[PDB]
Amino acid sequence: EEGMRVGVDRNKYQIHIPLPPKIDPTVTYSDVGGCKEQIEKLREVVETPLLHPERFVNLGIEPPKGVLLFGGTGKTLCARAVANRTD
Amino acid sequence: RTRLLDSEIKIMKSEVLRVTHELQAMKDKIKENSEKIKVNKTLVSNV
Repeated sequence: EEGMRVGVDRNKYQIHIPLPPKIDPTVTYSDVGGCKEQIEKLREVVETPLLHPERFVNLGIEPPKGVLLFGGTGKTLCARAVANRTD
Repeated sequence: RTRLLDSEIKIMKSEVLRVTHELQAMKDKIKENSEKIKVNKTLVSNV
């Protein structure tokens, strides 16, 4: 697969036994109720598809499954209040 | 029809010439084209 440091001949440069020695080490809630209005939309988008694909599927609308958040706002604290709730 | 023998001689000559073209082209092309492919296979640059 292109973008991998693969084994390759020293003379003919034909591909040989590969390896990605670049490996995994590259990537690193009582606050439920914060900025008020945000809480309900977050709750819906997270749980209602995770819990009840009926409020939308039967409604034909789609399960809210994403958020275009924008903002000391707390972009992580919201994700953690969700971690209280996702599972 | 006396020219038929000379025509047969010329036709055998044309057959030998086609076979010689076959040799000089395909047989030598084995070598030449194989070297070209080697350069292509065994191992990008600007005009």
